[PDB]
Amino acid sequence: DSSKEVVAAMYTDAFRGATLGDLLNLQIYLYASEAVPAKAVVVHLEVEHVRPTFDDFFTPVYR
Amino acid sequence: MSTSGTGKMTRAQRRAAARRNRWTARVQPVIVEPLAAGQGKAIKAIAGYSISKWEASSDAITAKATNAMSITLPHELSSEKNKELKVGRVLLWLGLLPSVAGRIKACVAEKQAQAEAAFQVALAVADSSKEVVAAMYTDAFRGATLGDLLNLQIYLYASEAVPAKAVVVHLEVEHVRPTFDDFFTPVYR
Amino acid sequence: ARVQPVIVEPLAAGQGKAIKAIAGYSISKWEASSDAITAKATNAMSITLPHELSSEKNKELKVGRVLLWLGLLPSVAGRIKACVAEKQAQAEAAFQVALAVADSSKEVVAAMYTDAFRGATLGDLLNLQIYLYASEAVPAKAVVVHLEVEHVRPTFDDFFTPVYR
Amino acid sequence: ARVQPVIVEPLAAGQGKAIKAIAGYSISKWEASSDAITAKATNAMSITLPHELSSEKNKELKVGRVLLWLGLLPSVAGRIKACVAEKQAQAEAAFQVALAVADSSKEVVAAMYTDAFRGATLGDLLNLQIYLYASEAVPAKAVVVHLEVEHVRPTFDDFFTPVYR
Amino acid sequence: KAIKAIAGYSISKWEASSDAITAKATNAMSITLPHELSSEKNKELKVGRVLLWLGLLPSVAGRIKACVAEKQAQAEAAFQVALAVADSSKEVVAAMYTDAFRGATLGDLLNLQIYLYASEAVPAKAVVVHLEVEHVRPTFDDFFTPVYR
Amino acid sequence: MSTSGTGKMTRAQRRAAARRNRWTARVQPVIVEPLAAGQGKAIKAIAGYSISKWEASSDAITA
Ligand SMILES: [Mg+2]
Ligand SMILES: [Mg+2]
Repeated sequence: DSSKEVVAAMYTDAFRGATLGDLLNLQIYLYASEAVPAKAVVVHLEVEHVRPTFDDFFTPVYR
Repeated sequence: MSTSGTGKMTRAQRRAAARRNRWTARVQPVIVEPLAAGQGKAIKAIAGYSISKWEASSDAITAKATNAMSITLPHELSSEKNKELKVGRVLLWLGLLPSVAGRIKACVAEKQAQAEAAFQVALAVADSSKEVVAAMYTDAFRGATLGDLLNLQIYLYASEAVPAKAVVVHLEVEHVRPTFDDFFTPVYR
Repeated sequence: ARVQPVIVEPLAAGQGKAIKAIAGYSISKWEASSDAITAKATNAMSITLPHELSSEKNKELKVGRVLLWLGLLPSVAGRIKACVAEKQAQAEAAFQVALAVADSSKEVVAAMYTDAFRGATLGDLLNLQIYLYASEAVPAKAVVVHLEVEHVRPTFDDFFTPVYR
Repeated sequence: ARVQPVIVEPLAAGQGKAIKAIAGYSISKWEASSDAITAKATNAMSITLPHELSSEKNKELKVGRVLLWLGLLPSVAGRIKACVAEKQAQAEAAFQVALAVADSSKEVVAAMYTDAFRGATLGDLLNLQIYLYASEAVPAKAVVVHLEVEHVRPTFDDFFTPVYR
Repeated sequence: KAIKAIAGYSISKWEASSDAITAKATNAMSITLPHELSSEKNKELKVGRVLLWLGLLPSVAGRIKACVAEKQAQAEAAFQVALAVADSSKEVVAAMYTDAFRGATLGDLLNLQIYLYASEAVPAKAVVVHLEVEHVRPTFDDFFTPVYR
Repeated sequence: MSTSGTGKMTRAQRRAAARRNRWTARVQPVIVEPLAAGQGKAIKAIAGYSISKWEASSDAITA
């Protein structure tokens, strides 16, 4: 909520556990009191998910 | 007696005394296993070091000429706080179309004045003729502004002129792991 | 470090190279027969998954190591390369990015997708494809590709089904 | 002596082959850019020694192991061999007697002059030459040769020089 | 009565030939850094105290000076902010930039020219200038290159 | 001192302290022996197992 001091929502355990793809089918909603332009605002999504394995090791030299 | 020196009936045997003869050390047999595609080895990064990779699509290359491309990083590590980050050993390899015109090579060195000159000096070189189409810049670039790299292009040569997007090239690069990966964001902004 | 007087022993087709499978993770394979391919072009078939493991029960499984080798007639027309990637938008684009790739100019014509797919739904594969390119054009069934994959054992081979419901 | 089931791992350009230097003996290198060479003929350049170590102080030094590899444009014209000997009277005569010789048909295009010059004045080199031959004629700067040598550290990097004499 | 470098610190020096100049005017020259250290690798190394001095023909014009500072917008003004300066009138034709740069990217200096003024106009290669610079010795220093290229 | 570090007269020597550098494990040299015809290997059968062999003459094969 914008009216609130904290312009954000916490989905703690709300979505804990779910195909890191499941999420795709599931949109996000935004309402405005006064009509408004595009790129008029962004929105970030800090999401917890199991760390992958790429982050580490390189790549098989032998392909 | 010695090897299968087990027979029937009598049968004496003697040798001779001298200064030996056979080699000093003795043999060991082996069997080189046949390895298939990808079985190779993707050595894991190191301590507190991430390996960020990604590719860049090719540019229409000509006859025997060799192009270049200031390589640029992705938005994530494109932070002034991470720009001044350190790097480790790093490698480049390349995925390309099956139907390939001639054989070709590629490397990387400081924003070369002369584009072809690169191949006369780079530590390693991804050669197509070779079984390993990639180069290892181990310690070659260890330690360096994770931005430094920007000013420093990559070079590619082709025997037969060729189209663009005709081939990509990945860059597995070791660099200190950032801090974003973990913790969320200050709710209070 | 005195040198080691060694001796490479000769390896004869189909010898050694035993490939142990992982625990709990059972490996199951099969193959898709090629469809005629043109010269230098590269076809692609969605994963020819076997019905044996189509049940959403097991179809909702995971994988790991995945082999891929091929059988081609002795009358093999020149050479060909093969691999697999994510429903590649561009056909030939697959070869520009797979971890492995079987080739006919290789002693061992096969590709090992070592963990590269580890932890992926058994169903998750069908949105994958297998890509094969050939030097000179050629017929179909002309070549067979063998998707050798390992994953797990479910809850069926275990037993039959309902006598009286 | 049961056989050893082994496995040659694939080596990718610029991998391993770390070459530790000896103690006290510091290694310093550089390179001379080729001058146009004709077809099959072999040029030769006196040692292109660097001024950095021209001081009679350090010029009167000694050496040991000495590498020599080369960089050539991708558009490499056929093949070429290179080496170094005592101000060879005959140019091609050098190849008939050097301990090592880098070649373009070798996996590793470089030559290792292992101790072959150990204990020689750093100056003692200039009365040496580097010889390079080419299959077909070719331009200058067309190739660069890298004299990688090891010797010792002197008495200068150590510090600056006279503030007030 | 001599001088010393620092721990694990090398002193790389070299000179740069003068480009002829006009009288009273003062030229500048970005730094002709040594290739060996132009590698972003060590190019991003740490420097120590550093000094500049200058060898010049005997037969030379009126006493002139020279220094070094950040890419100075005003060539002449670089001498008002100069930390030390090599004066010819002085018995010491050199400047000591001790701790003045102690601790800076070996590639930093690049974005930082050198300034020289002259009483009487003068020829090119008419005078050189050496730069004895402290910087941490790098790695390779004592080990060959992988033959496998 | 280390390798042939035996000379004449004095001559001090010092190094530097850091985080080492050289590879972790060290080298082993070898020499692949050249094998001739038949030297190979005719692995012996196994327990209570015979190895029956024999050949079959070819048939005129085509193109
Ligand atoms: Mg699912
Ligand atoms: Mg910086």
